[PDB]
This record gives sequence, C-alpha cells and structure tokens, in this order.
Amino acid sequence: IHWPCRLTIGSNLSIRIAAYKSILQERVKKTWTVVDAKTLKKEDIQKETVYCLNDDDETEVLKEDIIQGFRYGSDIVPFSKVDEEQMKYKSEGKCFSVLGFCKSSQVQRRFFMGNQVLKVFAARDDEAAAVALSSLIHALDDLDMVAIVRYAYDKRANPQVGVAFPHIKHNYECLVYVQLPFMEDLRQYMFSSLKNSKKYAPTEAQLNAVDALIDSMSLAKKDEKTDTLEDLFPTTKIPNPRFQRLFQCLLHRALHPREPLPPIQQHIWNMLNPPAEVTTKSQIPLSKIKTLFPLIEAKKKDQVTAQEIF
Amino acid sequence: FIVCLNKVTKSFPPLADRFMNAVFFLLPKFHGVLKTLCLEVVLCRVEGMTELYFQLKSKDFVQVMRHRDDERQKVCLDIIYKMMPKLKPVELRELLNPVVEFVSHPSTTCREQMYNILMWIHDNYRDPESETDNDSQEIFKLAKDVLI
Amino acid sequence: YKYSGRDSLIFLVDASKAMFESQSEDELTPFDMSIQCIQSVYISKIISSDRDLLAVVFYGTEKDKNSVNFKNIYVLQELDNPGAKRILELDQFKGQQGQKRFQDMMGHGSDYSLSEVLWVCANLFSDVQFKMSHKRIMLFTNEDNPHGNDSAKASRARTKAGDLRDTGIFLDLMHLKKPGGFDISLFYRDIISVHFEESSKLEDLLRKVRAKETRKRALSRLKLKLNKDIVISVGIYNLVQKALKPPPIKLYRETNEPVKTKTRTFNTSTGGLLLPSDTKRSQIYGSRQIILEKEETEELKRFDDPGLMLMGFKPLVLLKKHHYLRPSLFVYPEESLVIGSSTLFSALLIKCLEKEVAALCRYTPRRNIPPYFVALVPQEEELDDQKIQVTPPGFQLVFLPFADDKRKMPFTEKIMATPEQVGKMKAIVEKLRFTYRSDSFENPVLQQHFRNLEALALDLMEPEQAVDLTLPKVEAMNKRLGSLVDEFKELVYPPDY
Amino acid sequence: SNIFEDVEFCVMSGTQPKPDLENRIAEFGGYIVQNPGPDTYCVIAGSENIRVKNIILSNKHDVVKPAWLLECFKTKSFVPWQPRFMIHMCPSTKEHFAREYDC
Amino acid sequence: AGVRCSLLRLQETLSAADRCGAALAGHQLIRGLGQECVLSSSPAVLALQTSLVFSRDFGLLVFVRKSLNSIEFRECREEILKFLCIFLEKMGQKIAPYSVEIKNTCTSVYTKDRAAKCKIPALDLLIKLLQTFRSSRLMDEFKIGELFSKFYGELALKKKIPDTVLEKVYELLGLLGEVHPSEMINNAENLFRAFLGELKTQMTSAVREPKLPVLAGCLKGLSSLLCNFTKSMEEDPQTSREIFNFVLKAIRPQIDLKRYAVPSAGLRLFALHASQFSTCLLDNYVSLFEVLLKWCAHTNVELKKAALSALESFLKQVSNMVAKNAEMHKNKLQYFMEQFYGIIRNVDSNNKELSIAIRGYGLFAGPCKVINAKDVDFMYVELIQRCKQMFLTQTDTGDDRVYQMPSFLQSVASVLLYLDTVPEVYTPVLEHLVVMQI
DNA sequence: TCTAAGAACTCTGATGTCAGTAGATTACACT
DNA sequence: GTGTAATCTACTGACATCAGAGTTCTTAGA
Repeated sequence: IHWPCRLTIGSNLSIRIAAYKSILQERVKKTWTVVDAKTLKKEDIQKETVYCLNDDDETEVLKEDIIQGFRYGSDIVPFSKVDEEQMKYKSEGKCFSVLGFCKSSQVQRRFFMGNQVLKVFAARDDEAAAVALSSLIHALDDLDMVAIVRYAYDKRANPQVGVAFPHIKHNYECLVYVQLPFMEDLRQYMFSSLKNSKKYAPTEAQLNAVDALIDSMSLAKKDEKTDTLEDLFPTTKIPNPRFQRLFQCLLHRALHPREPLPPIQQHIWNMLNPPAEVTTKSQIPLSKIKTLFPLIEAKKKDQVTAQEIF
Repeated sequence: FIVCLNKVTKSFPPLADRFMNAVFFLLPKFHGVLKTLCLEVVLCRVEGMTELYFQLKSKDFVQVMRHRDDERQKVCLDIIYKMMPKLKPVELRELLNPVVEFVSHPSTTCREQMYNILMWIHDNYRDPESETDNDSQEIFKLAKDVLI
Repeated sequence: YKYSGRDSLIFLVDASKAMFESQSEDELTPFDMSIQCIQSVYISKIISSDRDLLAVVFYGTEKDKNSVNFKNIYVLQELDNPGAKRILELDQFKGQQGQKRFQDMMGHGSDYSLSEVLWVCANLFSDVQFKMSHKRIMLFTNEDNPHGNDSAKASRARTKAGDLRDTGIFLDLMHLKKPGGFDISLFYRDIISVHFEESSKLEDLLRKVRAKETRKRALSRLKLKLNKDIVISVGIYNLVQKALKPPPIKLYRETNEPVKTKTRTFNTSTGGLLLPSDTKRSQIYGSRQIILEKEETEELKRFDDPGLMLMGFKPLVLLKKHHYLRPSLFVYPEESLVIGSSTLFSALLIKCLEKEVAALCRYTPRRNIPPYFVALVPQEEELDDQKIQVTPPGFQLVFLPFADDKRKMPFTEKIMATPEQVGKMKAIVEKLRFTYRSDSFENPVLQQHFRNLEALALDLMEPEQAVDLTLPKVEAMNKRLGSLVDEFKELVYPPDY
Repeated sequence: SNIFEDVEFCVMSGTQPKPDLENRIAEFGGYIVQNPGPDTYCVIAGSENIRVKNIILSNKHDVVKPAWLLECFKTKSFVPWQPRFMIHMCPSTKEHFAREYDC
Repeated sequence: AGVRCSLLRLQETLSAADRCGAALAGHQLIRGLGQECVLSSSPAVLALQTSLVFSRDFGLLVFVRKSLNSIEFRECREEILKFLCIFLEKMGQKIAPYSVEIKNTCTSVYTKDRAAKCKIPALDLLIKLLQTFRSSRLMDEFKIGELFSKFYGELALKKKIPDTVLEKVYELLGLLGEVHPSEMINNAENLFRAFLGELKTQMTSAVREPKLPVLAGCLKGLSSLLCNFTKSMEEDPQTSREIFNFVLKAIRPQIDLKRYAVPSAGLRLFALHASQFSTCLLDNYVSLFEVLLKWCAHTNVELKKAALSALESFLKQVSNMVAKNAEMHKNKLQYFMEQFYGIIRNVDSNNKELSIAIRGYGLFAGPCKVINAKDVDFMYVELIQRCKQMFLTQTDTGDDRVYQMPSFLQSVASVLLYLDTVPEVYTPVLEHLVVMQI
C-alpha cells in the first residue's frame, strides 16, 4: 500500500515520506473453509458460541451480559469495553517523528523486534523532498549513524519505536524501519558462560578439525575475482516450500477424486537441500569429526506407524 | 535429604542437632510417608532441645497428631512422651486436649502409648504442690477420667 | 534455580514508639516512609511477577497475633500471592489519620525482641507449601542497636540469625533514618549480607517498575545435526518477545464470576451437533470445490523431523541486515540430551567467530511446521562495565527471508544531494545525537493499560496517567538544533509545501 | 419489604458499610447488580470511583446520592427521584427534566 | 462409632477461616472417615455408617455439593469421591435408596470442577454406579437419556477435554448403552458414528502421537456398546469392516508397546464380540491366529487372561463359521488343524498354551464331520488315548493334572457332541475319565 | 452521480511446548 | 500370589504461536 507519512524531525522540518513494506511473513490468501461431510455445503454449519455460568449450567445471554475483566493478582477487576475506549492511550496519528540519531553499534542486529520491515521512501512527484531525504540518507551513511523514530501506522494502533536504517543502491538510496523493543519486551538471562570450559575443553585436535570443517563446507566461495562468493544458496530467491506443498496438494486433490496424498516432489527436496557440491565436499571433514568427539545417546518418538501395517 | 538424615540418625542421635533447625523448617512442607521419617528424626533427639514446645507448636503438631496414619501417630505420641517432663503445665493442658482424643482410636499400639502418657501425667501431678494452678488441677482431672 | 520455585519477600517493620512518630522535621515520616515503600514494591510486584509471594508483619506492637501466640508480633497479612485485597489493607494505614488508626488498633510500640521476631518470620516461610526459589526478609527499622541493655537477648539474636542464614534464608534491612545512629557495624555487620542516615537501597524500591518477567524457560530444545550422524543438543531460547497485554477474561454482570466460554459447531439443516470428525476442510479454486480430511489439512505440512539442519557456512557480509523477518532467537547447548555436545557447540562457536563467517541451517521448530532458513551467527560475550552478563555467548538465529517475501518496490528514480546541504546535514545529524540504551523506552500502551488496571483496582481518586518517553520532547528539538530548518528551507526548498 | 424487588440497583461504592448497603437492600430485596448494564435502574455510590467517572463520561445511567436510598428505607416506601436525590442524570431523565424543571 | 463426630467436624471445616489450611485438616479427616467405615463388619453398625455417610443435614454428599464452589478443596473432593467408589463396592446394591443422590453428585461434580484430578474419579463413580445397578428399576430414574445428552454435548466442546478424562467419558458413553438399551434406541447410531470416527482420527493418525489412553477408552467403550445394538450382517462392508480392521490394528503391536491398556482392551473387544465379525474373521485368519498365539504368553497376567479368552472366541467363531460351507477346506487342511496339531505334537510350550491347543483340536470337530466322517472316530480315538496316557501316569503329583484333564474332558465332550455312532467298546473308558476328573 | 475488495492491524483461541509433580502400572522379586 | 520398589506418563501453569476473525482505507467505482 502506498502509505504516505510526514517524516517529522523537530517541530518545523516536516517531510512527506512514503512508507512501503519490504519483508512480511506471507500468509496463504484464503483460509480452509470448514464444510460438512457428505453434503459439502458451507452454509450448513454454524460455529455458534454460547457462554454458560458454571452453576447448574445456566446459559448466559450471548452478547450483553458478559463484561471483560483482567487479572490483577488474586482477584479479577471488572473492567469493561466502554471504559476501555474511555481510558485507552490516545495518540495524534501517524506521528512518524524522529526521536534522535545514534551510532550504528548503538543498536545491534540481535535486537530487532519487528513484525515486518518497512521501506521508507519519498512521496512521489515532489523532487525537493526527494533530494532532502537523499541528503538525510547520505549524511547518516558516511557518518555511520542510524535514526530512531516514533512510528505509528495510524490511530487505534499501538505506537512503536525502532531503528531507521539507511540504505544505498546504485539505482536508489533507501531507508528502512524496524521495530526495536520497548523495555518491557526485553528479557534478561544469566546464561552461564563458556570460556570457563574447565568441563568442556576444546582440544586442539578438535579445534583444527572444526577449522577444516567450516572452511571445507564453505557454502560460499569467491568467484570472478569480484568477491561475489559461490552463493548458490541465496535462500532469497527460493520459493517457500510451504506454499509449494500447498498448491501441489490442492492440485493432486483436484486432478483426482479421492486418492491418498503424494510425497514431496523430489524437485522441492532438491530445492531445499544444499547444492550437491557442498555435500560432496562434506564427507571427509565430518568423517574426521566422528572420531574426535563424544556423542552419548538421545531419544526419539513415534507416529501412526506405531501401529500402522507395512 | 530427609531420608538420608533419618537413616543416619537411626543409629546416631548426636549428628541430628547440627541439622535439626532444617529438620524443623522442612517439616510442614512434606506430606506422606516422608513426614513419618521427618518426625522420626525429631524423635531421635527430642530429649535435649530446649523450648521444644514452642518450636513444636510452630508446625501444627497438634493437628499433625490427629492424622490416621499408624506410624505417624506412634512417633507423635512418643514425641509427646519424651517431652513430658519438661513442659510447663499451662500448655500441657492444650497438648493433652488432643492426646485424650486417642481413647477411641483403634491402633492397639497407639492406645498403649496413650495410656503410658496418661500414666505419667497421673503419677507426677497427683496432689500438686500448689492448688492455685487451676491448670494443674484440670490436667489431673482429665487424665484421671480417661485413665479410668 | 528450580523454576516452579517462587520468589518470596516478607516485610517486617519496627513498630515501636521509636519511629511511629519521629517526625523531626515536617517533610516525611519513617513509618510513612516504610509503608510507602511496602505499598510501592507490592503494587510493582502485582503486575511484575504476579506469581510471587509477599508477607507483611509488624513487631513490637501491643496487640498480638501470630502463629505461635508470641508477644508483640503481628502478622498483618500472611504469605500469599499478591492481590488487591491486600494493597487496600496497607493503604488503610497510609496517613496521619491512618497512623492514628494503626496506633489505636495494634499498639504504640511495646517492648520487643528481634530474636523472637526472626523466629516469627522463619515460621512464616516454613508454613508455605509451594516451593520457594529465593527467600528474602526485609526489616524496616532504625534502632541501629536493637538493644544495648539485655545482652543475652543479643546473643540469642545472633544465634538465630545465623541459623536463618543457614536454613536457606537471606536477610536485609535498609537503614531508614535516625538522628545519628546510622551505622551497621553496631550489631548488624554480622547479620545482613560506609554508612549514612538514609538508605540508597530503599530509593529504588520506590522506582515503581512494572514490566514482567519469565525465567530461563527454553522455548524449545531441538537437536542441531551437523550431518545425518552427528547431532548436538541445542536449546532454542528467546531474547525479545513483544509482550502483549495479559489476555482479558470474560465475566458476568450480576456477579463478576468467570463465564466459561462454550463455543461449539452444529448443523443448520437439523438441530444436530457436528462432532469434530464430521467436518471437512475446503477451498474454492478454478470454479471447482476441494475436500481434505481435517487430519490432512495439517498433514499437508509435514516436511522434516524436528530440529536444525546445518548445511554450510557463509560470509557475514552476505547475511544482510536489510531483510529481517521475525525476532531473532538464541542458541546455546543443553547438555542434558546428547552428553558432551556442549564441546562441539563451543568448538563451532570459537572457530566461526575466529574465521568471521556465518552458519546456515534449516529450522523446524516443532512438528507440523514448514522449515525456514536461519543462520547461526555467533555472538561473543561482553561483560566490561561491571563484569556482569550483557550479551550471552553463543549463536543468534537470524531468520532468512523467503522469496515470497521480497515485496517488489514501486521503482522510482534517484536524485543525489549536493555536497553543500549534505555538509550542513552533517551538522544537523551531529547535533541531535543521543546514546541509545536498549531499555530506553516503554510501551505507552502496555504501561498505561497496567496503570489503568491499578487505578480501577484500588478505587483511586485518579488514574496515574503516565508520561512516556515515546513522545518526543518537542521544545528540545526546536532549541538544540537551532533555526537550521530555515537553512535547509533556503537551501533545498521552494515555496510549495 | 416487597417493594425494591423488581428494581435493580448498582452499589458501586459506599465505604457507611458498603457490603451492608446491599445487605440492607437485601432484606428490602432490592435487586443487586455489580456492574450496571443498560437494563438497570440507577447506580449508587458512597463516593467517586474511576468507574463512576466512566459512567459519568457515558450518560447512559442515572447516578444517585447515598442518603436518598436511606431515606427511602426510612419512608418504608420508595421515594421517586428528586433533584437533590441525584448527583448525575441520564439524557432520558434530562429530556424529562426539560419538561419537569426550571433550567 | 466415631463416624458421627468426624463427619460433624467435616461440615465445620467448611466455614473455617484459613481455607487453604482448613483443607488439609478436612482431607485427612475424610480419609480417617473412609478408613473407619470401610473396615466395619458388623451388619448393624454398617447401616449406621451408611446412613451417616449419605446423610442429609450433613454427610459426604452434602459436603461435596456445598464445597464445590471453592477451589481450595480439590484434594478433599478427590478423596471423598474415591471413598464413595469403595463404599459402593463394599455395600453393593444396598445403597439403593441413595443412588439417585449419588448420581446427582457425580454429574454435579463433573460439570463444576476444572482439574481432571476430580473429574476422573467423578466419572469413575458413575461408571461403578451404573455397572452395579443394572437390573433394578432404579435404572429408569437416573434419567439416563439426559445423561447421554449432557455427555454427548461434552464430546464437542472444542476437544479441550483432557486425555484421561476423555477416556472415561468414552467409557461412560459406552456403558450407558449397555445398562439401559431402551432409552438409547434413537441415539445409538449417532454414538457409533462418534466412536468410529474419533477412533479413526485417533489411531489412523498422520502426525500426532497416538493418545494411547484415549484409544483404550475408545475401544473399550465400543466393547460395552456392542453388547446390544449389534453390527454384523447389516451394513457390514462399512460398519463392521471399520470396527474390525480397527480391532486388528489395535491387536497388532507394530512396535513393542511398553504400556498395555491398548492391547488389553482390544483383546477384550474381540473376545466378547467376535460374533459380529465372524464374516471377516476368515479373511485374516492367518494373521489373527498368529498374532493371538504370539500374544498369548507375555508376562502381564491380566493380558494373558485377555489372550486366552480371545483365542477361545476366535477358535469358537471359526468353528461355527466353517460349519456352514465347503470352501474353507484350503483353510483348515492348510492352517489350523496343522498348526495347533503341531503345537500339541511337538512343542514344550506352556501348560496354558497346551490347554488352548487341545481346545483347538476339539472345537473343529464340526468341520471334521463335515469333510470326512471317517476321521471323526479317528480323532476320538487319538484323544481318548491321550487321556489314557494322561491319567494313568502312575501318580505324577503336582504337574500333570494341573491344567490338562479339564481340557481333555472339554475336548471329548466336543467330539462326542458330533459322533454319529458310539464307540461303545471305548465308552466305559470315557466315564472312567469323567470320574477321574470328578 | 460513488460500492467492494483487499488491504492492514489488532485481538482471540487453539495447539503445542516445557518443567514439575505424582500418580498408578508394570516389572522384580520372594526359597 | 503379595508387596515394593523403579519409572514412565500422564496433568497443569505457563508461554509462544499460527491461524481466524473483527475493522478501517485505497482504488474501481451507478
């Protein structure tokens, strides 16, 4: 969606900014409609819900006797819905306003807390705005800082704080926005460290072994002397196998009437597996691994094959 | 931990003292067979600890005693027995109020221990040195009644 | 520590005539200070760790109630999960009229004996049934010598306190306030785990923080397999989660009871009741309808046995930050499943960090789930500030995106800037720096929701109406930057808006 | 008292003993409702709570003095509402008072 | 009798303050009550106990029905319903005046409480109560139809219902048909569809681990259900086929099942209702018979008890089956009469396995007479000399009679049951053996 | 002269998870 | 058979999470 927004910095430097979504975990378009057997009509089923008090199974009237509560320790506050809209934290609106600027390493790769990654571009046909944004972008780039902007899709949406990363491509410079955590969201854990490995002790035989490994299985290696490594596993251009399986299933279930489902088409598996050459390179290094570590046992589970014939 | 301690003390009283604070603190937590073992550890050394009556009412020893579990009851009445000479009367009254309950109980061994308790009460409180302690008089009366 | 275990904090205030009415000046009051502390920490714990345990018990009082019927100790509310019906009780005492009520209900402050007081608190922690993770006792007194008079009481005190130290209980007092008499080497250097008249440690116990926490809970343990034969035991842990508000519960008008939703599915043609077997899933493509078994509608996803599938390794420049998909997770071996695997994990970690390259893998978090491609970017530990864990050592999980995600952008042309305005924008961007710490900000929504919750819970006169750093401080930007907005207007802006 | 039956209340506050407010109502049999829906007659509160501030911010209810119901208990007969007996009113009562009161 | 004082105190425990503390006192008080009044032996004092336990102004049932709002008494409810379960056995059928109230208590508890720990026993008590009060007219006043309504509804609450409570739910839906078929007349087919379908899902799985205990409950409920409302020779290729192939699936331990409820219950299903499946038995005869014998010797005593009954029914149904038609020759003269014959004639197998083997030699006396009369007398002979060498062992104490001549007499009965003539020359021997058994 | 379709976000409800607890089941075992 | 172990499998609290459903906004629009 062409979302335009006013990139706000200060109280007097508004810029029309066009927001665009870059990466979103795609969800299949239309849900599996629930249908009754042996009649195959959608309209024959009602997922009706009923609310019943615990005493003697008294049924309570559907949508005007229930008022939502919350747990606050032992007891339940009778909150409501009307009180909800009366006390909910308001907001002005889009309010994509820059809180400040900070160093690259001041934010870290790990901490990104987003649902989705926006791309933050200029509202079209206002050139001076575009160059203004471009100035912004280069300046952040060479000075190697990032921006932290209050974000909000709109009213009735929770506000949002995160990094504004600035990006460059020979066709165009780019600026992208990601959720970064609020404090309540961050978690903290001890995680007893490892360089106290008085119980694990990675001996040099193991050390140089793993060296040989991670070199040997190098999924990427430089090509064309341009340092464009052998990234013949981009994973970026690779279709989501989930959707592949889903459309395949729908197919075989259409082209045939009732027949049992097929296995995964071997080209999908070939697709997901690494290009063979890595597997070819892999046997000897792993081979030396198997004699250089302890590998005490583990467990396993079952299926319908637990009692399925053949 | 309780099991280990019990097995230790079962032939060695002295070691208990060093851990008996924990023995008590852990008491009300457990339920079931381990309770028996815990109170047994308590028994092994009950003859020495001072201010045991307070510490013992801390955990609901009175309510602990009422439970239908023969071994738990046997160890509880034995606890009563040993701490008998040391406890002041004003509270031996409250402590015998549930001991007297065990007249109706069926575990023959349990009743034998009851009558031992009440024997001792009767022997050592007959005609107290002072009549003012209405507590003492009442204890004597109740003991006599149940023993009859 | 044992997860089901819980953190328990008992509260214990000096109820003598000592500080009930010290009020040297007319700005605070030590009892009104301690009660404020207790109310504050308790409401903080309500939201924070609603599962924990608290208890409040005063000592030296004239009335009496405790488990053991001792003298001058009063257990205000026993150890129980926090709840409103208790904040109410504490609040009943906050105030000059409140302190009149406190004194005329339980006592002005009689004689006491901290030996016995600690006895009381000990019995309290004992009485609870659930398991206790940490056990902590907070005195709120100031008589920095509990008693210089009867030393025997003092010997008994040191003895029992050592015991409590040995029974697994810690103890801590914050020296509240005393004219002079603001020392801990007088009788407490051997109790708690230089000195002044007010405690910093009690300041933060008013900071009034209200997030929530969960312990070291493994999100899922799966076996990273290098190949079809080598496997290691990894615990997929989580390090950022986007706490949504606690899910509301449905209640009846007339009685505030739970209402036990009872959704069901049933027939329209007849008043029948479709049992779960008697349903079918469906789609509509190509004007033709489709049927699958409800079992099949999830069988259509079985792709790999659960775990991690490391394939190769990849130069960290190539794992572009430009394509985040979901919050990252963390990787750290769990010695429990495949014994010794922690070694190999460490080996991979050390070597990869040394040779500055990623590790790509297939992630099947649970059964029935399609796999995604995630990279095991290693992470070095950092401790420098105070030698406390900051970034835990191991591998990240940067999920790599799939082709169905790129969302082809509506191409537009570029217009470079002139070095003049970018040279000034250098100054602009320099001026508005600020160091960004991780926990800088808060959700206004979550925070305000929690607030309004306490508001409705405690029958307050007002909501707290928190002010939250999310909104920018406008005047600050107007000032610290100067009027450069008109500079960039005259540089790169014509009349039109 | 067989009068307050078929009349449904809301004792939203009251701490005069609040839990005894509805008890006194109970031997009079007044229908006791914890949270006022569109059905209820009026709402009774011995002070202001934030929910009171809500139901003020949504005029869909009639909000009453503490003393009024006590008087109706001391009339042994329901006393239909009067200007002092209220501390806020609903729009139906306001349009009724646009007939029934000087402004 | 201290039952009265103890009970009196129990209802006191309801109103004490520290409810989370009053709970423990109450719980082991009620345990004491149970221990006291299950031991009782005097047929007088026993009545006093009973009428105090099910008392009204107080008593265990009122304690439940009134301590049911609180959650602090989960353990107490659990023990009180367990003690009802034991009592119901201890005074079978005497509780007759209180059955209706017990049923109302059971259904009340099942509706109210949350934690399974109280639901499991709750359903258990209904199971016991129904199973013991079958005959009496009391059955009509449990309003069993309403019970079927309520629990059938329970079967559809988004399947949140936990596992073991679900297995007992299926148990009761089953045994409900058995106790009072008349009220189920218009509801049975629905329930069959339910059990069949849910069994299918739960055992013809694709991804989910088999909720074993759920399955055990399912098929045992099916067993109880087939007692009436038969399902053979009517819609067999659908209905009976599904039931049957599920039974096969249950029997087959396609992996070594460390737990035994599923096979045990399956064997019982087959045992008590092979009469339905008689048609399809011959389809899989080889597999069935193999699996059963192999199954006849695992250590679990209950399982062995299931297995023997299963084999007995299998052989019996097969024997009945052949007695009608002449194509299954390539069945007996290819598999049975040789495999069990080879058992007897070679093995050093178990005593029990030998007994079932001799049985098998017998039960096929029918087909023997259908196919060739001249073999009937021959097998009669062979059996009676087996007898003659198994009784005249010259006082072999403690080993030989132990499990055998019961079997042989069973067998000789079987064979004579179809002998045309009488080998009178051998006859006196037979009654000599009969006396020996006596 | 304006009415749907997608969008998007949030919210709710199940599914599956993990640690813990403890029960009942099943193996072991008695000369 | 009888009785005591060992130990698997359960349930629950609790926490993530897909999906599913309720809701506002742009274009194409009588």
